[PDB]
Formats: sequence, structure tokens, C-alpha cells
Amino acid sequence: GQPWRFSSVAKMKAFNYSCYLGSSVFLESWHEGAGLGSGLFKVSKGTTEVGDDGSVIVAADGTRLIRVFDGPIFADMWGALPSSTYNSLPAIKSAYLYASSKLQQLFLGGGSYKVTGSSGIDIDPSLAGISALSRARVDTTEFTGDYLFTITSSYSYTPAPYYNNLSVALEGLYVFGNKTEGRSGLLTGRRTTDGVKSYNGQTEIRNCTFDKFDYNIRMGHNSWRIVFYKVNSLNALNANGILYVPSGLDDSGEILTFYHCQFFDGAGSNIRISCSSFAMTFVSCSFLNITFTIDAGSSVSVTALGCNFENPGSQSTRRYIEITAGHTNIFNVVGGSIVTNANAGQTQALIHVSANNQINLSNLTIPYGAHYQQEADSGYHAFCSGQGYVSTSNCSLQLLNGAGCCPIHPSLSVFTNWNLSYANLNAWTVDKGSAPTSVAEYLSAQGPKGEGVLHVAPTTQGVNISQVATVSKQAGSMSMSVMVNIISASSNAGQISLAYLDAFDNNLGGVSANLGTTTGWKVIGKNTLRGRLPVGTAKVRLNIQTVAGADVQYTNILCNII
Amino acid sequence: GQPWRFSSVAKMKAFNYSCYLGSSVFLESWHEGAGLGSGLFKVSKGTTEVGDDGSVIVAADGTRLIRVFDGPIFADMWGALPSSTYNSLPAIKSAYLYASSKLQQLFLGGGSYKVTGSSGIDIDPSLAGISALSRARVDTTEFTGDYLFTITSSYSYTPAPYYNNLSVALEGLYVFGNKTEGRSGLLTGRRTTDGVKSYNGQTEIRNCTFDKFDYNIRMGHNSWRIVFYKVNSLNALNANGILYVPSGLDDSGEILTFYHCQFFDGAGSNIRISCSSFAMTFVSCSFLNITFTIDAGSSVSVTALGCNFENPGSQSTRRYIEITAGHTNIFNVVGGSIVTNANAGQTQALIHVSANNQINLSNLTIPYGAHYQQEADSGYHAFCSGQGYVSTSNCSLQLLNGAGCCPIHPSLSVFTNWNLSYANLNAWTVDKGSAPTSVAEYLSAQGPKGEGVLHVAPTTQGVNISQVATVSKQAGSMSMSVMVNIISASSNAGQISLAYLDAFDNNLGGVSANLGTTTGWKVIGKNTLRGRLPVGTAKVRLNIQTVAGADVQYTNILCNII
Amino acid sequence: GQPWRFSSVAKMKAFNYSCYLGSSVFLESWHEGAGLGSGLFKVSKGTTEVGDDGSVIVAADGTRLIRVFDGPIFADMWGALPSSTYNSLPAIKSAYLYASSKLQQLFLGGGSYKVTGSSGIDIDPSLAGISALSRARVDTTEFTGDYLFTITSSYSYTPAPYYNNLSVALEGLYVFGNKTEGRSGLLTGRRTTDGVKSYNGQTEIRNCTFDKFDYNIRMGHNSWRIVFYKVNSLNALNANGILYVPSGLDDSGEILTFYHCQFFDGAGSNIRISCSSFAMTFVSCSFLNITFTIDAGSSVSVTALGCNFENPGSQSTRRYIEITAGHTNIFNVVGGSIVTNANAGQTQALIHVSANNQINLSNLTIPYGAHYQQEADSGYHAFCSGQGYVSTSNCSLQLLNGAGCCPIHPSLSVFTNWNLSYANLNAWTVDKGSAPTSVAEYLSAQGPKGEGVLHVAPTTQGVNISQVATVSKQAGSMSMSVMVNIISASSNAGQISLAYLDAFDNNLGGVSANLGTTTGWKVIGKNTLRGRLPVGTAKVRLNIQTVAGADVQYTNILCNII
Repeated sequence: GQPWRFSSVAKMKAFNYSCYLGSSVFLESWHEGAGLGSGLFKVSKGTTEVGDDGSVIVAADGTRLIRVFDGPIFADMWGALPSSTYNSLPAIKSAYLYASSKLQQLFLGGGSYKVTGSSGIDIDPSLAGISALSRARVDTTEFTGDYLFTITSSYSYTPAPYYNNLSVALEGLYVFGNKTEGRSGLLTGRRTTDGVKSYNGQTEIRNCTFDKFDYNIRMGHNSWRIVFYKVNSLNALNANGILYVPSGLDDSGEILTFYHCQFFDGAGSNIRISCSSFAMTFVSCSFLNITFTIDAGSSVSVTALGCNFENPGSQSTRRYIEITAGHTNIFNVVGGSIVTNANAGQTQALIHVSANNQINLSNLTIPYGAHYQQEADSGYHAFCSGQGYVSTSNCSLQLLNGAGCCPIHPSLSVFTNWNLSYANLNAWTVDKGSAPTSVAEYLSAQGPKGEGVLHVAPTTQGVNISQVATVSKQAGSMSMSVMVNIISASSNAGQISLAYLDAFDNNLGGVSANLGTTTGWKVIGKNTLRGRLPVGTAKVRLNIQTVAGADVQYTNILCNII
Repeated sequence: GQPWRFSSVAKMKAFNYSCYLGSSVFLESWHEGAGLGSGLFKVSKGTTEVGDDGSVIVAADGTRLIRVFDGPIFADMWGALPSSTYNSLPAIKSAYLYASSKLQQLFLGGGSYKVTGSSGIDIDPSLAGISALSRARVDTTEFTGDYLFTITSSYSYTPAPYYNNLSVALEGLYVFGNKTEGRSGLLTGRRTTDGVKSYNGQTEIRNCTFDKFDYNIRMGHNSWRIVFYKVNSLNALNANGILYVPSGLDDSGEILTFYHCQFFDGAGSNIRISCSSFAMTFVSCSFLNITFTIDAGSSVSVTALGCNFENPGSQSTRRYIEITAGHTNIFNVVGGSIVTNANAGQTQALIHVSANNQINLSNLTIPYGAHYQQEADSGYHAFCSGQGYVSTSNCSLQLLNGAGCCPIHPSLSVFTNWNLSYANLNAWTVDKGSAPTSVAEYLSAQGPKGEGVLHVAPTTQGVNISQVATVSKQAGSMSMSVMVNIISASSNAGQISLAYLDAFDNNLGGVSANLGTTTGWKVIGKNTLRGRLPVGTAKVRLNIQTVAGADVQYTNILCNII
Repeated sequence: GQPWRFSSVAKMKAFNYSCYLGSSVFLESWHEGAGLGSGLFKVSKGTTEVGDDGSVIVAADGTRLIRVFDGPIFADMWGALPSSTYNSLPAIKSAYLYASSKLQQLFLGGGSYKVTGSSGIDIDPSLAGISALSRARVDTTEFTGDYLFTITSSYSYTPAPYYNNLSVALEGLYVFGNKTEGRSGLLTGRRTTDGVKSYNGQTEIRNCTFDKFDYNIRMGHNSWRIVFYKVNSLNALNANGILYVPSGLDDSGEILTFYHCQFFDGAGSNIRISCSSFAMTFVSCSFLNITFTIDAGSSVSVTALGCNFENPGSQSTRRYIEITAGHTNIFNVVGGSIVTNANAGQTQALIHVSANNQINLSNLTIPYGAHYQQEADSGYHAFCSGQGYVSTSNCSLQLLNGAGCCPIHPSLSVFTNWNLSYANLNAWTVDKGSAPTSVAEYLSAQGPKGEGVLHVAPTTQGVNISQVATVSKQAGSMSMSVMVNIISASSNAGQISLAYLDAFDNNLGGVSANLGTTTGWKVIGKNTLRGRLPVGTAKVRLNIQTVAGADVQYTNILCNII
């Protein structure tokens, strides 16, 4: 006795089983003409159950047909089909709720899906997932709600660590969306603090794409570790909408990871980290056109191994990474090339440290271009700004490259008195040859940003300003940069020199630059002052000379080794 | 002619094919009522083969039914069904043995399995695997044996490197177990040295969980590279049972890797590494409540990028990482936050180096708490102990944080004579103002642990002890710590000061502390002696002062920059 | 009405549907006896379409049978079967072309495949892939063509970033091949510069194996990021055939990554990187018997975290990593053990830097053996060579180990004048006790490679040559190495000493060596001159002594700390 065949589920429901003596029936498709989700049912003929659609379906007569499952469970089996104007959220929700019992893995079919409603999907990593192998796409333009996907675990501590990482939680989902207020994408954890303390560890989210949301990815309470494997979010609505963490989080943030992640195409959108005791790692990921901002009350540690910072096409002057306000937090970049393309000026500092915060760079190369003009906004011409402290080791700082190179941060200055903060002539040796009365005094409260300026007014003879510093870590780079203002110019009043000496005061070489003629506050150190120290150097001597007549003034006279 | 239908395999075996003229038959399920593993057979009717259950099954008459395979091969097809009291090991073994021929991938069905017997499973990475997508769970409580899973390759060199990494060896397996002697989990390689030198490279083990075993994971002979992708083992029986490597291994240990691995919930269990020329890498993994111990005869190199060390809830005083005994081996932590929670005292050193061994830390932050009391066990109050050497670069060493901060290791002390090992008053400048006869001599064989103490007994005038050291790497942290004993106290005999000077001996600032009144061996340097060096500092001056009257003694007078 | 059954596709084509009134038909296998790729068709009976084989097949009568698809799409369904002499390339090409429409994922069946023809496969990451779960193997010995696999995306910018990483592009493929000119394997991007600028980002290539090709993997135009997850290529035809990048690439090379990759068994084959602004990262991968060569016009940045360099069995003297010619590029090794096995001499430098190029090493151990003889080819006995600059931090440089240890690179020498490049007696203090006329002058244009030699000819009294240097980073290693030539030998004219001093000139220890008797240019510093600096050392003093009578000469007198 071969089983009966049904073209559509409506026909199966219509047919009465009073006189039908059969063990099983076979449906070719749940929808007429779709040809998807074929299934095998067995008639119970007397028992009563919940009566779901995909499983234990109910007919008009009353008998319920129990589905038999072979291999993986498909979510399109219930009611889901690829379309552009057919709702499929109830079918997916019912399939996931059924898969929660006798926990297994839930798979989505191919094609573009459409979902609408007012409720999101509660993904439990310890129970099931929405993993889709064949590049599933869902549409959420018509859908309205706070969150489409929220990931949390109901189990407190007993079964969650035992079986949480056996399979991924969400794979192969491309979500559409529109730019409206109050509608976001995926939340990790729980939106509310009350309830049971969730334990969702080792939860995977791989090969998924979110876009056109107010908050692409948001971190909630009790989401301490998550593995994002190659996820990219783009085109957020407002600033800080790509990856958000509220400051009111509790007991969360234990070594989150990103594996070849990406954040790009940010039309006025940022990424903000604001939490206490929050650890994050990036491995071999590049995010571009994104301003990575950090303002946390307590220590937040973010590390980046092989992270690429760039901007392929943009005329904006946004800065790459900044720390706005914090007590003490760290930023780590290891072995990731940084490249800046052409722009119509920058007038900004690419990376910013404030208060007591620190960024550490290692195995890095520092690019330079002819369109930085960093000195316009933050005084000294350098690659950084702010009162924070920057420590770097083994950085390349490529030499040559047309215009030249620039210092990274003034905190690495070998000279103890560069910005004239000592309020006197300390640490600077002045020599007025032959006739006295040459003016080389120091006045304060006048400068590009308020720092003191050390002007020299020599008459009928030159004056020499010399200082000696000690080098560290053997060979390095010089990366000179000095702000120079010339109130009166009659000739080439230049000849600013830097010399290398060994431990026994023997000359090994040097570089010299000439002060220009323009009146405005120029920068000297773009070229003809860079180089690599000869092997065996011990000390660096700075000399500043002015010819008789024209009087000048200098500021931010700083070296920056390696 | 539609094929015949069979509800159960027993019915198919019973039915005689003498008068049956058919090409194929269809079974709905191998077990009656299970509804799993439906299959299609074709009758051979005359040929003779081995007569396995899943493939080329044999009937009572004698004819053998050859199974036809479409798509992937399912292991539950043979005899396996999800249950709690039904044995399934023979079915899995037969399925894997059949999959070894015409090598393919073997998939397990969903649900909780049960296995028992006395033999383990020999997984050959170059032939097949036990990859299970839908979160397969097996039970091994009733099972007895040396090893449930042993991974090795029979091929020597010809076909093994060619096709070994094409697919994973074991995926989606959660194993149960009980705490009994002699029963362990997964072994990599061969348990015996004799035989053919196996070549099992690029073998994957992903999304699997082991627990309640004597040895959760053990490494055997000829297991030189293995990729553990998000594996966690917990609740071992004895110490060192989570990840074991015997010292008798040969030609093994070439750059093993762990990707977001985990070791936690260790109830008196450790992880031990003891091998010669053994390389291991950790990437973005956190193991907690685990004492990572290393005692190897020769060089063992373990690196950790983004590794988190912590203890969420525990009152134990266990130490995180230790090197017990070795010739010369290295430990590497890069960009992984270390956090210590509240405890009722520590009385131990969190990380330990012995003999000539070294740990290197970089891009790290050093936490501090008010419940360390590290000075109780290993003399000086510091974050380390032992005769080993510790080198760190770019470490954060957060400042402030309530009580303060502590030095990491004494080997970074800038002062050449801190523990009074010179057996004299060298490197210390003593000044007894006005009247002589003030006693500041040095006596040995008396101290907290046996090191010498430099006591001062000044009368009717104070005595000053001064030393000068040179700073490196520009700005850093101070992290003062000194053991102080006061035999007699009459007033505030304090005023221990530290001052910063530039290259030209100009004052830039300083920090001072006051010696207490309690008789016992206190520590000074928890607070009011920490700070960040001003930009441009060159030298650090240490001054120790004692008021006339009370006599004191100091030990472990050490600075620790960065 | 049960559907009709067809054993073979030829029988289905032969049967006429004029009088057949049926809705669907079922084929057991496309080939007779194969028993693979069973499928369900529905008769259109009047419509006209393209008439492909796997989909919408066409019969002899004229009616076309539309296939119905359930779950994933299988590529073996069209015409592919595992064999050794049956062509399957047209079937795979047709299956991929059909899968491009209504984009989904394409899966290959098990068994060894055979492909032949003259055209390659155009894999579009944004459309479909050739992912094969069950270890698919294809044979390309008979196949002839420029490239078997070429990966590129036709989309410019609109839909490519939106949906590119949803699934892998190629998984589980083992390709065979023969060593012939003009036949290679997988190319990324486009072979020609003209056309549309492709955007193929986040494209995965995992668990695949290539061998016996002229160019195993080649990078083409517009291939800026690719994720190679555990790929290994071996046995290339010519040199530089394992992983090739032409110098004519445009707008490509943004942070490429390798995850546990491998390159081994290279029979006269190399890996060459030649491109401008090219970023590459290696994570936990080991490549052996491969000479990693870099010669790029502009800055190329390659980083390696946990990379293992070794040679299990080989008598060759090839060098591990070299930079032939470049402006300024960087090489980064972090936390990856380097081990060298036994050999019948080396006579070469293992790692090579040229011109202004730099390699940075960190968290590394430097092995040593008794069969290096590095001084034979490149003058000084060291672990490096060339005019480039090497910077290292936190390196282990294991001590002891039989013969001893060797310096890494001369650019870290603490002495300013080691190779006698000053053309005089500067930086060297000479003391001729008692009688003058002892000869210690310097002559040039004579030496092992042309550098000057400082010979001493003392009579009736010894002469002492002393120098003082400053130590950095506190404790380190010495790693002495000096070339010594003895023209005349009458006794033990040795006693070359190195001493440690603190900041106040107090002895802390030292190491001494004795010059031999052999006439030839020997090396001194293999043993009895290594050690770890005591805690608190500040200066290192070098002393060279010669007894009266025999006259000697020294060259490359260099220390190398850490």
C-alpha cells in the first residue's frame, strides 16, 4: 500500500480520513506550486496535541498528522518560502519554538525572504539557531519593532556551559532595512537588567550581514563573550550606530573577539565603547571610514592584531581612533598597516588620546603625506594630540616618501623642555658670540595655542642655542618638527642643525634645514631633517642659529626617536 | 512497478525473496517506530559479500540487499537512535569502518546517544570523521575503557599531507562521563611508541565538549599539529587532567594551536606541559580557575594572544601560571586583560618563574587589590616570585585604583643593590649630619626570608640614605614597595622620598611616604609613592630619612619602572 | 496516481509523453547503475525554455521536464559522478551557471572526480561557490589550460559588499596535476587589467589542496582581501610557484590573511611578494623548506603571529626569509618558534635584509647549532647578514645548549666601532705597558671580505685594548663573536675578557676566552663568552690582551645584547 499524495496542505486538510485506511501520506509542497518542503506524515487518528502547522498538523475532521523527520530540520518546511511580499515571521518563530524542544539545529532555505510584524526573534544559543547554509536573505523594511534578533540564554549555570558551543547561533543571514528611528538589528544578551543572570558563552555569529539600521549591533546585559566570525555592518542611521555598548551594563565584557570583522561605508556613523572592565580583541579585521571612539568610566582594553585603518574614497577629515574621556584604558595595534589616501587637507589629528589614557603601537609603519597640516588645530605638527601618553616599539616610520615624515607624539620627545613649560631658559644653552645685548629672553601667554615662545633678536652677530640629549634603543628615526614664526625677514636666517655624536664626542653626521622667508607660522621638519641614526651613536645635539638682523621665534622644538 | 515498503528491518529480513520480482525496496526506519534513517535497497539475488548491517545487508534466505547512497552518509542509518539506555557504539564503529572505504564524511543525527563497551573509536583524519552538525550528544557513563576517541593516521608520508585538512575530524560532540580512575577522553596520536610514524597534520577538532574524565585531552606520540577550534573541557578528576602531555613524547609538538579555546570549572585540576621542543599558540581564548603549570626538560614555547586570566567565584589562593623546573623556556602573553576578583587574602604569587625561565608580557595592564599580601610568602611585596627573569614592554600598570599598585618583578629594579646581596654598604650613600656615632651598619642572616637587613640607629640627629638611578624608555610608572620593620617607635619616623631629575639635575617633582608605628614587618609603597614620570626625566633619586630616637630597618628597597 | 520511475536519463528521453497523463516522474540516477543524483521532474507539456541537462531537461518529443529542488543543490545531479576516466567539467560548469541564477550554494558529491577541457571555472563569490563537504577530489592531469579556477566578481560596488561573505567560495577540493609549463591552479581576481573594477572582499577559501602546478596560487588584479583558512600547496614546478603576486598589480592588497596556512615540500620552489602597498597577515601557520623572498618597489607589510620556521629533513642550505631589493618594507615575526635541524654545514645566512629594509622580531627564541659556519660567506659570524637593520625586543636567545649561541645582527652592536669603519684607532683605548714600539696600527683593504683589520705586534710585553659601552633594557644576553687570525703562534696568546660594571664602577663578574693556535681565520665567541647580565649592571667593558711574541689580528669585535 503506497502512501497517498497531496499537492497542497489545504487539500490535505480538506480531505476526510473517516474511510481512509493508510499508514502515511506524502506532501510535495506546503504551498501549491512552490515545490518546496516536501514531507511525510503518519495519521494518529484519535490523539490530541497542540496542533502546530509544521509538526503534528490538525485537519478539519479532528485527526492530527504527526510529521516524521529525517536528517536536518528545515525552517522553510513550516510555512516559509522565498518571496518579496509574503510574510514568513510566524513560520520561522514556530519552527524555532519547535526546534527548542529536543534541541537540534534549524536550517533556512535559499532565496530572499520577507518578514513583518511587531515581535522579534529570541535566539537561545543553548537550544537552537538560525544557521542558514545557502545564503539566506530576509527583508525587514515593513517590519517594525525594537529588535529583530535578541540572543540570550535562559539557563543560569547548570546546562549552559556544558552545551553552548556545539553549533553556531546564526549563520548565512542577510537582513535588509530602512533608516527609521527606534528600529535596530541584533542585540546580544538581555535588554532589561531584571531576571535570571544569563550565561551565553562561546556563542558564534558567522557569515551574516546587517545594514540600514539605527543600531546594527548592540550589546546588552549578561553578554560577556561572543565570537563574531566575519561580520560586517554598514550604513547606520545615526552616529555610534554600528556597534553600541551602553554604559549601564553589568558583569559583562570578558574577552569578546572579532575574527576578520569589518565596519565600513559609515555615512555619519561611529563605533563607541563605554563600559567598565570590558575586553575586546580584533584579529585580522579592517574597518574603514569609521571613527573608533572610546569614552569609558573605567579600564577598557581593546587589542588589534593585524588591523587595517584606511579610507578608500572620502573628502572628510574624520579621525581614526580617539579616547574622549576615561580614567585609565588602553588601545593596542599590532602588525596592521595604516594608510591615508589623498585629501583636500586634514586640519585634524588622526588618533587622539586624552587625560591619562594610552595607546600602544608595535610592528607598525607610520605613513606621511603632503596634505596633513596637523599643526593648524593642535599646535605642534605631529601624528597625535591631547594630554595622553603614547608608547611605541619597533615602529617602522618609513623614510623618504616625497615630502618626508612627521613625529608621532610629543611624549616621546628626548628633550626635556620643548614647549617652554619650564617658564625659564632652563635646559637650553645660549651663546651670544662677541657683542652682548642680543635679546633671547622668554615671554609667555603668546603663541599659536597659548604656549610660550622663545624669540631671539640678535644684533650685529649671531646667537647659538644648543642642547644635548641621549638616544635609546640604538638606531632610530629623527622625525623633526618645529613651529617657526618670522616677524621680520631680510635674508635666509636659517641653519638649524642636528648632529650625531658617539659616547666619546666624535662627529658621525648631521642634517640641516633653512628657515624660510614667509611671515606666517610655518613648520620646519617636513624634509632635510629626517634620517636613520648611524650604528653606535650615543648622543644627539640640537643647534639653532640666527644671522644678524632678522629676528625669529621657535616653538615645539622637539625630536621624536623611533 | 513501485518499490515495496518495509516498516522495520526485522520484517525485511523475515520476508523471503524467492517469488518477489522487484528491483528495489524502501525502508522507513531501521527500528520499528523510530522513523529515522529511511533507506533504499536493491536486491543482488545471488552475490556474496561481507554482510554488514547498514550496507549490503543479509536476509534469512541468503540474498543480500545493497544500499544506494544519495548525498551525505548518515551514521544513525546503521543502528544508531537517540536514547538513554540503548547501546549504539557497534553501529557507530561499523558506520565509520564502512566510511573508511571510498573515503567520505560521516554525519551523526540529533538527540542524546548512549554508548557502552570496552573498545574506543580509532578516528583516522585522512579517511573520515565523526562530524555532527546538529549538536550530537553521547553518554559514556556505563562505557569503560582506556580511551573513547583516539586520533591517528596509518599513512606514513605519501597520501596523508595530500588530503588531511579537507574536512574536520570531529564536530558537534558532547560527551558525558563519570569520575573514575583509568577512564579518559580524547587522545591525539598513538598511545604506544612502536609502529609506523604517523603523519596527522592540520587535523581539526571543533565545537566539541568533554567533561568528567580523568584526562579530558591527552597528547600522544606523533601528534605534532592539531587545530582545536572552540573546545572546552571542565570538571576533571585529578590534578593536571584537563590537557596532558607525557614527557616521553617523540618528534611531536610543532606549533599546536588553540582558537578561542577554554578551560574552566576545574575542581582541583590543572594543565601541565612537559615536553622538549614543544610549540603552542593560544588565540583569543580565556581559561579560568586553572593553574597553568610548565615543567619541561628543554625549551617549550607557549604564546598567548588576547588571553584572559580571571576567577569569577572562588576563595582559593591558586596561582595563574607557573614554571616549576626547566632549562630555558618562554611564556608569552600579548594583549589579554588580567583581572583578579575579591578574595579573603592571597598569601601567594600569582605568576611564578624558576631557575633560568622567562615570561614576556606586552600590551598588558597590571591590576591591584587590597587583599594580595604577597609579601607573606615570598619576601618582597611584588606581583611575581622566584629566581626567574621577567621582561615586559608597553605594559599599562594602571595608576590610582583605590589602594594603589604593586611592582611586577624585582628583576626590573633600577637600583643595583636592593636586597643587600653585595654584603656591604656599596651603592648606598650614607650621610650622618653633625654628630658621628649614628649606627647604620649591615648585618646578615637576619630577615623575613634570610636576606640581609640595613638597619639604622641614629642618635640626636637624622641620617640620610640616598641613591641615584637612570630611567629608560622615557615615561613610566614607579610602583614602589619596601619591607619595613620598626623595633622601637616613639614618633612618626618616616619621610621616605623619591624625586625626579632631568639630565642637568633640575627638580621636576617627587612622592613621599611616612613610616607607620606598628612593630611588625609592614609594607610601604601601596600608595603615596606611585605616579607617572614627567616628560623629559632622566634620573630618579631615592632618599630615606629617620628622625632621631626610634631605630628602624628596611629590606627589598626596589623601584620597578614600567 | 503514483509517479512513474526511470532508471536512466536516456530511457526518460526515449519515452514519449503523448499518451502519458501524469504530474511528475522520478529518476533514480542520471547514469545507469550509478545510483546517484535521484531527482523529481514535472512535465510542462507545451512550454519552451533553454533546455539544460540538470534543469528543465528536454526530451525527444519536445516537452521539457522542469526539475523540482528540495534543500541544497547538488552538482553531481547534472552529470557528475566519481570516476577516473570520465569527463565532468561540462556538468560542473552547467551546474554553477544555473546556480548563479537565484543565487544559492552548490555542493559537490564524494569520490574522486576527473575533469578535462580547455576552459577554466569562473567562480563568482557574490553568486555561488564550489563548496564540497565530503572531501571532493578532482583530477586535472589531462586538463590543459591557463587556470582551472579564477575567482572574481562582476559587480562593481552596489550588491557586492552587501552579500559576499554569506558563504565560502570553495571548500573541500583536492586537485591533482602534472608538472608542465603554462598550467597553473587558482587565480584570485582578474588576469587582465581592462574591464570593470571588481569588488571581491571577505571571500573565503577553506579546506582545499593544490599540488603539482606551475603556479599553485596566483594573485591577480582587484583582489584586495581574501581569507585562506587552512590551505596548503606543495610540489610546485619552478621557483616562486607556490604563491605568486605580479608586480603590475593595481589597487590590490588590503590586509590579506592566512589562518593556519601551510607551504611545504617545495622541490626547488619559492614564495615571492612583489607589490606596492601590500598587506599580509599570517596567524598560527607554519611553512617549511620554503624560502620566503620579498622584492617590492614600495612598502610591503607582512606580519606573522605564531609562525613556525623549520626543515624536518633536508641537506640543502637555503635561507628562510630574505628581502632582495626594496625601498622600505617590514617583516614581523611574533611568538613563533624557529628550529633548525642537523645539516652538513650551512655557509649561508638564514635570514637576509638588504638596503634599508627591516625585520622586527618579538617574543622569539634564537636557536644555535654546531654546523652553522655563518662566517664563511658574509664575514662576521652572526645570525643575519646584509646592510639592512634588524630590531628585536623580548627575544629569548636560549643560553647553554652545547656549543653555545651566536649574535643575531651586527646593527645591535653596543660598540660604535666594531668593523673598523672609522679608518683610525678611534673608540679603542690602547695601552702598551712598559716598553714602547709595540705595533698596534690599523691597515685597510685587507680582510675576510675587505674590511680593515686591527693587528697587534707586541714585543717583550703585552698590549691591552679596552673599550666601555652602556647596557640597555637591564638584563640581557651577550652573544660574543669575533673573527681572529693568527699569522704566527708560539703559545696560548689568548685572554680576551668581558666584564660587567655597575653605575659606580664596581665589578660584578665577567667571562674570558682563550685564542687558539690554528693559523686560519677562526671564530671566538661560540662558548665561554655567553651569559645573562646580573641585575643592576650598567656598563660592559671589553678587554683584549696579547702575550709577548706571537702577533694576531681581530675583526668584527662586536657585542650583541638581547
